[PDB]
Formats: sequence, structure tokens, C-alpha cells
Amino acid sequence: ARKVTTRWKITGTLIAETPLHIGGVGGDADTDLALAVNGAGEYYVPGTSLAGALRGWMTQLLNNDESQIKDLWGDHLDAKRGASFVIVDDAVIHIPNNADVEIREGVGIDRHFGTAANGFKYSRAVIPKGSKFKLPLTFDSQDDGLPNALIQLLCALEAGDIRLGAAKTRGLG
Amino acid sequence: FQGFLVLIETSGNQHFIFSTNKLRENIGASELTYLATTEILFQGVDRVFQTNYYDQWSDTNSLNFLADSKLNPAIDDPKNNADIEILLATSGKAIALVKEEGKAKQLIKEVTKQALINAPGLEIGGIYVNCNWQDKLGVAKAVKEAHKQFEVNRAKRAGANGRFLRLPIAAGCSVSELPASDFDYNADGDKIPVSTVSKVKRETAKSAKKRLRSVDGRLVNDLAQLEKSFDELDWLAVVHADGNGLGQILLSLEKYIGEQTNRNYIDKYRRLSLALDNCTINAFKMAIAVFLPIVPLILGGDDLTVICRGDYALEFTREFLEAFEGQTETHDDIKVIAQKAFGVDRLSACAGISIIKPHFPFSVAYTLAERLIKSAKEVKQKVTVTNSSPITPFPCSAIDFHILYDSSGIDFDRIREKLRPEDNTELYNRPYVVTAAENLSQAQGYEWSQAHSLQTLADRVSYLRSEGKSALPSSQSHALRTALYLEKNEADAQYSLISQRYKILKNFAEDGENKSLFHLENGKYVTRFLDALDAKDFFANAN
Amino acid sequence: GIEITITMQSDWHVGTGMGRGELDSVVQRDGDNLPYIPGKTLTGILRDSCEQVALGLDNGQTRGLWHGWINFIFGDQPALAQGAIEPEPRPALIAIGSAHLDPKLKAAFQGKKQLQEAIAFMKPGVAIDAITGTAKKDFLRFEEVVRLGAKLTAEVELNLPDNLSETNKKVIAGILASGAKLTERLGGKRRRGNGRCELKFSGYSDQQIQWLKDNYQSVDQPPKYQQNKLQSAGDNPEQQPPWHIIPLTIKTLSPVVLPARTVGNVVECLDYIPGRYLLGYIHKTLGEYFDVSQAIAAGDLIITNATIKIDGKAGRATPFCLFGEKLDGGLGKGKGVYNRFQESEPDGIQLKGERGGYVGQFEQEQRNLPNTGKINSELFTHNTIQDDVQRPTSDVGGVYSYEAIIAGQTFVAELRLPDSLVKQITSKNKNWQAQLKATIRIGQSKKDQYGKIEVTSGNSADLPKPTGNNKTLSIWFLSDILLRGDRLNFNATPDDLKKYLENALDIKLKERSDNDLICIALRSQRTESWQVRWGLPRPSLVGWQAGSCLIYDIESGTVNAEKLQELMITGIGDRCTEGYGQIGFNDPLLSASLGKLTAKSN
Amino acid sequence: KNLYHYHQYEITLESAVDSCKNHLQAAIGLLYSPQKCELVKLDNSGKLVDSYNRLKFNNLGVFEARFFNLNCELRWVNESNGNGTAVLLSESDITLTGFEKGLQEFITAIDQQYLLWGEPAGWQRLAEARIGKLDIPLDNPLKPKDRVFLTSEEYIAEVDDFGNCAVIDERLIKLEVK
Ligand SMILES: [Mg+2]
Ligand SMILES: [Mg+2]
Ligand SMILES: [Mg+2]
Repeated sequence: ARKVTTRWKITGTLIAETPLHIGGVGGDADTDLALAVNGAGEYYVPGTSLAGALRGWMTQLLNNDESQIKDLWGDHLDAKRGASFVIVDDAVIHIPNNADVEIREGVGIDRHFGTAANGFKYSRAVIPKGSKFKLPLTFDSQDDGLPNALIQLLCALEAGDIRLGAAKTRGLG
Repeated sequence: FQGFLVLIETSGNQHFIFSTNKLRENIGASELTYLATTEILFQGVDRVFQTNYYDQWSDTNSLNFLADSKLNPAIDDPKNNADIEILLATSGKAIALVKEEGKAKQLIKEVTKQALINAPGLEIGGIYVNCNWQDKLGVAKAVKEAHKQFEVNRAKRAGANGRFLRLPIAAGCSVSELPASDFDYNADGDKIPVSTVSKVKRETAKSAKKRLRSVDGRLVNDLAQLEKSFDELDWLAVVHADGNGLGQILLSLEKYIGEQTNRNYIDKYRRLSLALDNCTINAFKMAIAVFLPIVPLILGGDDLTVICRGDYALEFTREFLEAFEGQTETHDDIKVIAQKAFGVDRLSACAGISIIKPHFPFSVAYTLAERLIKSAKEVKQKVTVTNSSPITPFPCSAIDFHILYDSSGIDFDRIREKLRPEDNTELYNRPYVVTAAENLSQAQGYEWSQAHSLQTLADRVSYLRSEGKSALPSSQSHALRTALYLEKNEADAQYSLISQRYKILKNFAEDGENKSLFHLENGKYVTRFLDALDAKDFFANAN
Repeated sequence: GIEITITMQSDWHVGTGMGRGELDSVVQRDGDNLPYIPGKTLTGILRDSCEQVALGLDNGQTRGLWHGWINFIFGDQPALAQGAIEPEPRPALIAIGSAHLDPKLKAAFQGKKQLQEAIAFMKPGVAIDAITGTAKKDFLRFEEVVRLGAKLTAEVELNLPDNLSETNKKVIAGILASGAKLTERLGGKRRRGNGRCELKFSGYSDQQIQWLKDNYQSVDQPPKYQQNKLQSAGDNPEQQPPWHIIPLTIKTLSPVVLPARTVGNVVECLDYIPGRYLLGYIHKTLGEYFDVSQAIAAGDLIITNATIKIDGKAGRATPFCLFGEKLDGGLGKGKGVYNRFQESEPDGIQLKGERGGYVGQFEQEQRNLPNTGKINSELFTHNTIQDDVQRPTSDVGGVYSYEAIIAGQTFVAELRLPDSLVKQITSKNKNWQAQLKATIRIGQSKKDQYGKIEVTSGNSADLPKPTGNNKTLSIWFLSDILLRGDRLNFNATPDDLKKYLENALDIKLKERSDNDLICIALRSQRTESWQVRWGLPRPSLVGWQAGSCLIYDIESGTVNAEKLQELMITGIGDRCTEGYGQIGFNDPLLSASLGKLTAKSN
Repeated sequence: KNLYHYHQYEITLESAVDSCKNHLQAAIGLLYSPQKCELVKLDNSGKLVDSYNRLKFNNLGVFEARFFNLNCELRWVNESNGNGTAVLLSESDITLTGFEKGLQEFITAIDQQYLLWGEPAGWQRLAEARIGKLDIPLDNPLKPKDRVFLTSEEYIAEVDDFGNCAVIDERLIKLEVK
């Protein structure tokens, strides 16, 4: 198989510091924009969506350097690289006790008349603040130790510098 | 007069040319096929009869020379001493008249021996039959007897598979079931074993340059840059196009020559074949205006197949088929025979068009084009000459095309049923007629042809493409697209939510009420809307 | 007796490049149209987890004692060879089938097309431009994922060597229990959370791992591989008439790959089972009663090809003398079929010759076209992963496809034995036909996903009894005929075939002279095949296809139906024991004129 | 040009090789048996050192054989319980006792090559991971980049009375390193 000097299982609790929205395909009769649910209908963070948030932040950290990012997150193009060394699982979101998915209303306000623009009325389901989900990372090290960029990533998560899901500029994530 | 008619014909062409996926072998294999009944025929004739057919071929690089009475005399009448006349020569077939049986026999020996040596694995044979000219119509009888007996004598003959027999200890060809015999090189320069069959194909890929570059100086000028160029490209398209009705004409041609005389049958029969060949070549030279990034694997007779740049193949084939119709209207030697056969002075062809991403296997993509051509060729039953009996297809030219977007599966039956979601409904109108509605107006099946007219698709694509912003947003086209996979009641429900918000949608309606994307057809519900969304980016033209 | 049970703990995706509707990628689905894990995925995933275990025990040495054990259990990977290897590649000890949903759940789905779709859902995916933070053009996909909580089970077979010491058996169980427990993910997008699983063997637990932990330092090299050589006795009776014919019914329980040829990267499949595939089962079941290897050498045994069952009987390869109307006729249309051995071509309408498929029975006053059977087939696409990049690459081929006969097809072969060999058996076992029921694996890739078939024996059928017509002799090739020229190579011709029958039957034959009626309708055939015992391909066999026909006017003498019967049993030409050479004389489907006829959850 | 061929019937393989031995000197042989396919080499007298026990049929024995050298090839195939047909094919007209002589004309003979399995691993050894080793009878040692080709001649002649040419036989010659 792929040689692995050490497998690191890196795990903890992630908490929503503001309401989340990871979108599904969209629309659900209750809202225009609808949360992603797993096959059991439970709300979850897809590991694709979380993995991309982490890979995204590292790319901003490493000044958009490709060369190092591909050595953690893997590649398809380079004949030497292929599959990802960081593995990110799906994580189910546990909403607080008695709490439930909230619907946020939205409107677009016509800049000339100062009133709601025609058609620009929408609503979004959001996971309430304080919901929890498991951090589900595995890392297959072929070198010794742990990459410092992967340590910076975990420091950034503990600092709460990473945002996940939609509407990141408008309150969420 | 008495003599013999020689028929020499090449079998198994589709297996020989199209099996191996390697572009150099498909080009190389198609070249060995063309040369066998031209270059090698004329060399064979010259070695037997002491004629100079090869010199005129190689100087002219065209078959038209054998039409000329000084260059290809009559065997009949004493006015000329000639003991050979070529009645016809073409890709895959040749026919000749010879006044002595031994030279008839020796000609077939000569041509086939050279094929065994210079073109191993090419299957070629011939037949000669007694031709009697004291029957006013014996030459037409000789042709039909020769074609009939050739099949029977093919069976009682040693096959092309009876050589290169495997011993247990001999390695394999990499590209064939045959035992390896030679070495060659991969595109990355790694050595590979090949058979003598594949070796000679790959060697011969260069020899095709000289022929095609006479068709146009742009074609196949550097084969390795074509392979490099195709990989850089976004889509390819295997185009296959085939002529309609010539086979029924030529099996019955005694009816259409006019004067029931051997000399007229020869003269008419020869000229028709050469005329078709020029019509195909001329129409191809017109069609390439839409684009160099085009490889003719086959071009001749009524038959074309090429690997085009994709997203230029609907227009190339449309332009080819329209140009081919226009050529056959204007060419005198077809006009009267077509006029007598089908009541209109033109012929027609249909095309199957795979459209494929460039790495996808050619041998699979060509097998689609063979199935798409069969669907396009269904017009040969739905549009027919009124009160003909037995019912003859009316000359109509049609396309069927795919656009794969897949990595493996490629079963035309799975492909088309997976977008036939409900028993009343099919989401494709895809055998599209390219013939102008004017020409068809006097056939049976006219209204069917108008529902299937390519201009309906090409118009709808323009509306999708029309605009500072989209007339119909993609955002909304994909809402409709999703609903089309539901029951028609739900599909019409979604359209009725939209149909007044986007005034362009009146043009996409098909009900005559501006309330459904579906029209009834043969009891089914069918739509063009999904063909227009698929083909939207495969209607580009340099014009 | 072993199973693997897989519990899927997150939504899972497998198997197909194709995509159907508004989804871009669709999951692999079995013959019930329900999602499942292909046995080649399961083997490849389980091997990979066992490879990690062995790579750890070797202290990271990529070759070593423990990688020897993996190659012992899972077979060698030729095409990873880096230098001269002199031993032939070992096959695997472990066969792992495909994992299917619970059979009682699968029954509930039957016919409920809307429910079969609901087992999965669309998962969206988007790729985002790193500087702008917005979705990239083109980078949108919607993907089918199957709902988590699916519990699937696979059959497993460990056909261990007949001599492995109990210490070594515990090592094998230790590794497999270890590799199963290390296996955590399978299918597509594993690295992004799809396809998390629990994989468990029946009867392997932490006790199997714990034994290995306690003992791995003691472990030796694996035993050497040895072929199961044949063994003859030479003791068979002489062959004596009659010939008993025992029908064997084959039913496919999983897809079967029967290699016709490879074109590009796709292996094409036959639509019948050649008799050579059944000799291994004949060896298994009857080699205890008589010397099966001597019987083959003497020709006292024939196992025919298995062809699709029609009318309760083996379907017969469509005769090339049948021609269909090119516009809208032929056996696929069920009308407009002409027997060109007896009927002229009609005026005007051109015909296409028949080229394949099988016809059911026909009788000399059928009033109908013979029942025509079709064989369903499916294309399965696979990949090969290069282990360091963990993705397929050109250096390991990486993509290939098998055509296969799908499950549920039924085929009929016939074992023929002379009376003297049935006496040999029946003196030893009165119920011997009961021992012919078996489940066996045939084909390419037989050890995993492909090739599982039921065999059932019928009751002894009657010997064929052709009509001894002295006017014309007509020969239908029910199977491929291999003849040797007088130089003992296969370049024989139809004139060699005339002499063969002429000499065999003691009659002189001449081609019928009627100008409208075709006398001969053959096609050439070439078979390329391996031989597993040799470890080298067979010599190439050349001949004529099944369905080929010819008819001769008898010049002198008289044809004897007794000898026609005997040739219809034993066949003609080379390798008749594999069912080559099987032939049909004066069958009325060649004699008749056909142009007028028409076809007949809980 | 004549390709000569000599036929004898109801002959055992041990007896066929013995009858032709004067012409099969140093002949390479290829023996087909139900368990294995064997290369062999006859010595310069034309004999196989263990011929009877190698060439017997009776117990999973050889059922088909080919023997070839520069001048001729012997073919044998079993037809009843170890009695077979011998056919020896030669460019030269040669006296053979008991064999029935015949010949056929051919137009031309073209040489052919068949690549043997594998790279180099008296007798030499080729090897390929697809098949393992193949020991081949070849006197010169092989360098690490060599290949061995079996070599042959294909004989072309008219088959049809319409003059269609075909290859009427292929004769094997020798192993050659390339
Ligand atoms: Mg909505
Ligand atoms: Mg795009
Ligand atoms: Mg998509």
C-alpha cells in the first residue's frame, strides 16, 4: 500500500460560533435554501465541505503556494502525488437541547425606492449557534513528526479563524 | 465480342481499420485498404497487360483518367487493340473487362499475391465470370452474376486468419490476438511488441499523406502534430456518413441507363461511380470551411468518416450533407439516373456523430457512430416516394449525434432509455432531417420531417444563446431540465410557472398552446428542449 | 462458509463512470437494480488493508517475509515485477464475492422502481476559486450517494492447501482478521468522508489478531506453491455402444466472463459456455470413478458447449442459409425469413444474411418461425490502483472492462459417455447422476465477482436420429468445426470437408447445381485461448463458425442413418471432446421453405 | 518451385521421429501433452536421449509434436490411442522409406519471425513475469538486452481456379537471437 510512517488521528469538538448553513441541493418547501442532511436525514457537515474550508485556509496561509498544499491535500495532476494524506470524515451536527433549525428571512431592498425589490424575498434554514459536531481528521505521515502547516491549521481552528458553509460574510459560518 | 468481367473486392474493412484504437494504425490500415484496389490494382494491371494505368494514376493522382477513351479504351470494336478495360476502380472494389481468361486469372493472382506480401492481414480476393456481348444486356448480367458469386466463393476460400498462427511459445501483439513478430514504440517512446500486421499498418501511416494532401494541402500534413493537437483540444467527434440508395440503384441500373446496350451501361455505370467519388470529395472540401484539425480515415465513394474537432462536427456534417446534395443536383451523370430512379435529381446521405473527449477510446466511440448512423438512417423508412412500390425511401439527409460525457458504459440502448423516463415520454427528438423543407414537400412523411427538421434544433439553440444578459437564463433552463425527468403533468406544471415570465419561451413551446415543451409524436410525447440544451455549445462555425 | 459483513457508516459511492439523469456520477447497482459492493472492490480494498499490516510487520520493508504472506493469500501481482521472475504467478487462496443487501430486503424492492431510486440521493459539489472565493466555471457536480446504514454481506472462500500446518492456518486467519479491522473506508471520495465502513469476517475476532501479536516474531516463510497435476490410471474399459447422453443445465448465479477477444481495453464475451470450461468440473466429480484424463485422450467423453436454453432444449446456432428482409424482416422481426438452400431470392427486395443468435426447435411442419433465443450481457469497468499515488496510472494500465453474461441466464450442455463408462460408474455408485449437481466457478476473473454458476443434471436423453435422405445431404454446424489439412495444420478447405464426410460416410457428394439456391454458406473462425495447465497459450485453432451450413447432392452410394447418428454424437474433426465439431444432418430447418411463415414483492 | 511433403499413417511418435532421424539432425522439437508443452532438442545424430519414455502417449503423453531444423519440419498428430499421422515438409526432395512422397508448387516463400516470451533470465532461460521462465534450446549465451525470434517461411500459392493466392503452409526454421 501507501507507505505510512505514522497515522495521526486528530479529533475534538467543533462548535458553531455563529449559525451555520451548509447547503444541500436546495429548496425544501419550508425554505428556499435548505440544509444538507445525510442519508439518515440528520444534519451534518460533509467532509468535502469541511475539507475544503481547511484546504482553503491553508492556501491563504501558504500564500496560495500550490507546491506544499498538494503535499498534504493531494493532487490528481502530478505523476508523483495523487491521493490526499489528510482524511476528513462526515460529521453529524448535534443541535442543543430543545433548540431546532431556525429560518432566517431575507429581502433585497431596491436602492432607488428604498423598498423590497420584486422577487428578492428568500429564506434560509440555519443551524443555531452553539451546535456541536466532531472534528474528524486523520493524517497519514510518510515523514517523521507533524507538518508545521498542519499544526498552524489546528491553531487556527482553536483560534476560530476558519469559516464554514454559506453566507460567510453575512453572519454565518 | 466475348470476354470476361473481373471483380476484385476487399472484405472485412470495418474490422481491419477501426478495431485497434491507435490513430496511426487506423490511418495506416485505411491506407492499405485504399491502395489495394488502386495503386496495387493499376500496378497489377500494368504488370499483366503492359498498360500504363499506374503512370496516369500517379501523375494525375485521380481516377478520372479511366473515363477518357484514349486513356481507357473500349474492349469492344476492333478500332482499338486494347485487351483490358477498367470498367470501375474505387476504394474497396474494382471491376475490369478482359478478353482472355488467362489474363483475367493472372490479374487476380497478381493483385492478391501483392496484397499477401505488401499488405498482410488485408483480406482481398476476386472473381471472373463469362461476359457475353451478343446479349445486348450481358454486361449488366455479368456484373450481377459476379457480385452474387463472389460471396459464395469467399466462403470456399482460405481466410485471412489462416496465417500468423500462434505457437504456444510466441509473445502477443499488444494490440491484437496475433503473435508478436516485431517491435515498435509507444507515444512516450517505450518499446512495444507488435505483429507484422500492426507493423505494416503503422509504417504505412506516412503513405496516406501524399493522397490526402492532394485533396487539400492542409490535411494530415504532420500526423504526430495531429495527435498532439487533438489532445490539446476539448472535444473530438467521430463522424460517420454514408450514402443513401446507391446500392439499390446499382443493383438495378439496367432500368435507368436508357438505351439497353452494353456500351451505354459501361459508360453510364463508370461515370456514375466516378461522379459519386467527386461529389463526396467536393462536398468535403466545402465542409472544412467551418473550421486542418480533421483527419479523414475514409473519404471516397459515398462514404465518409473522419475524426473532427468536436463542437464543429454538427456543422461540418450539416455542411457536408448539404454540400453533397448540392453536388449531386448539379452533376449531370447522377442527375438523370437519380431522376429516373427516385423522381428527384439528387441523392442523399446520413451521418452518425459521437462527439467524445479526446482520450476516450476511439474503437468504442466509433461503435457509437455505427449505431447513431442506423438511427439517422431511419428516415429511409419514414419519408418515402409517394405510391412507390415496393416503397422506396425518398432522398432525405439526416443526422444523429451524441456528446458522451461518460467514462465507461457506452451502450446506445442504455444511453437512449436512460433519457426515456416515462412510458409515454422520450426526451429526445434526435434523428434530425437536414434536407430543406422545400425538397421534401412532395414525399410521404412530410409533416414528420418538419417536426424533425434540424432547423428546429438550430433555431432553438440560437434562442438559448441569444441575449446584455441571457434571454432565457441558465438558472431557468435548468429548472425546466429537471422537471422534464418527471411525469409530463409535472413537467407542464413547471413550465406553466415560467411560461409568462420569459417571453422567449413561446418559441420553445411545442403544443401549439405555449403551455408544454412536449409535442405528441406517434402516441409518444417528445421534446426538442433537451437536445437544444445538449447541443448548445456544439453549433459553432467559422462562417 | 465464511462471510464478510460490511456495515456502512457514512453515505457511500461506488463503481460507475456513467451518470443517467441530472446526476453526474451514479453508483454501481446489481442485477436487482440495488446498490452493492463489487467483489473486485472488496478484494482490492481488503488486500490494501492487509498490505498495510504486512508492511508494518516488515518494519516498512516493501519486500520481505510478510509481503510473502500477502502474495500467498492474495496471489502475486505480475505486472508489478521489477526483475526476472522464474516461477509462474501464484493464484490467490482467498476468493471474495460481491457484497449484496440482505436478501429479504432485496425481495421487498422488486418492481418498486420509485423505491430503488430512493436508496440514494444527490450530493452536490462545487469547487471554489481561491482568490475570489466564488465557484469556478465548469466546477459543479451532483453525485449519487447511497444512504448510510446499509448492511451488506459477501461470501468468502478460503480454499487453503491440503497440507498447511495449523500454525500457518492461524497466521492466515491472523492477517485477514487484522486487515479487516484496519479497513475503515471504501469507494469513492474516501478521503472526504464517503464510504466509511466496518468490515468483519464471520469467525475471526480480536482473538485472531491477538494470537498474531503474541506470535508474529515466530513466523516462517509461506509454503511453496505446487500445481495439482493430473494423474492417469489407464484402467478404463474399451468404449462400447450405446452412448448415454446426460443433459447438464447451467444457470449463471453471477456474471460470467468468457473471453472472445480483447479490443483496446475491453474484453469481449462469448454468448455460450465452451465445453472446455466444464472439464474442470467433470474432473472434480467423475475422476473418482474412472480415469477422466484417459477418456479425453481416447475420446470416450464429450462435453458439448452450453447454449441458451430454448423450448426446454439447447438453442442451436442460427443457420447462415437464413436470410432476412433488409428493410424490416429477419428473426428479430419474426417475419420475412428465407431459407436460401431451398428458396430463390424474391424480386426486388434485398436480403441480409443471418449472423448470430440461436434458434429453438423446428419441425418439418412447424407453420411458424423457430423460437429465437437471446443472451443478455453487460459491461463491467474496473481500475488498477498504483499503490504509492493511490490512484490509477498508465504504468499499471488502470482502466479495463469486461463484457459478461449477466445472472439468471440458463444454458444446456450435454455430457456424452459410452455405455462402458456408465457401467464403470454405476458399478461404483448407483446415484452418480446425483453427484453432478454442483456450484462451480468458470471463466476469466473466476475467483471473485465473476463466474459463479449452478450445474444441475437432467435425466438421460435419447440419441439423435437423423433422416437418411439419399437425395441431398445437408450439414449444419452446431459448433465450430476444426479441421486439419493434409499437412496437419488447420488450413483445411471446404473440399477437405467434402472428403472427410465422403470418406467417413462412404458416399460421394457433389455441390447442388440450382443457380438460385446457395449450396455453401460458411464463415471462417479463429480461436485464441490460454491453457492453464501449460501456462502458455494454446496453439491457434482455425475452422468454421457454428451456424455454417452446406448441402450436397449425393452422387453415388447410400448414406446410412446409423452412421449419421454416430457422427451426430461424437462430432467431426479436431478436439471434439470440447464440443467442437458438433454437427446436425438433414435438420428440417435447412430443408424447409420459410418465406411464408411468421412467429408464434412482500 | 516445389514444397515436398511426405505422409505416413498409423505411426507412433517415437517411431516417426526414428524414421526421419537422418533429416531431423539437431532438430528443435515442441511436444504437446495434456500437462505441459515441452521444447526438446535432438542431438546431431537426430535422437532424443530418452526418446521412448519422453515420446510415449499412454499416460498423459504427448499427443502432437513439431520438429524442425534448417532443411525440414516433421509434424505428427495422434489419431487413435497413440497411432498418428506423420508429415515431413522439405524444400529438398529426399528419400524416405515407407513415407508416401508428394509435393505442391508454390509461387514464393516469404520469411517470418515470432517473438518468444520474455527477456534473458546448451540451454538458455528466458523469463517474463506473465509466465515465469521459459528454457529454450540455444547454444549462444544471451546478453541482457537480447530477444529470441523463432523464424519461418510462409509459402504462397494459387488457391482458387480464379487465381486467388494464399499461403499454403508455414514451415518453422530455427531460433534466432535479435
Ligand atoms: Mg424555492
Ligand atoms: Mg462547462
Ligand atoms: Mg453535473
